[PDB]
Amino acid sequence: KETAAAKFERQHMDSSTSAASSSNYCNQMMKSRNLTKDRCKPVNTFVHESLADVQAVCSQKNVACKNGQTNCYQSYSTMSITDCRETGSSKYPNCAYKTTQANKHIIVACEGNPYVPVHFDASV
Repeated sequence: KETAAAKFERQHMDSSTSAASSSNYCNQMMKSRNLTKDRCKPVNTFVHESLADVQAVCSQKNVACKNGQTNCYQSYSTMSITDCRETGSSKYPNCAYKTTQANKHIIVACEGNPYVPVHFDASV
């Protein structure tokens, strides 16, 4: 099956753009990344950085994840991110999202060898 690392890339990485450029970004990306196939995923974050810079976070500041696990890491720098959140008009299969662009630190959970991001925990 798809690996956890690959799933993180598909769900969260967008190195092809520096920022969301229109209100439609989330609608397009949630659909194109297959995140709305079975249900409307309610929230998701895309990161507009190189993959290597995001993978490097696994070597940065160790912190507790929101659920208490201790394999989370916070980026030293802020990163360009886009938050996608379902709107009130969203109704499967026509899932609809609000796009918000921001520059925040990211918190990811890492696993494996090589030790890589597998879960997006939070932005702060």
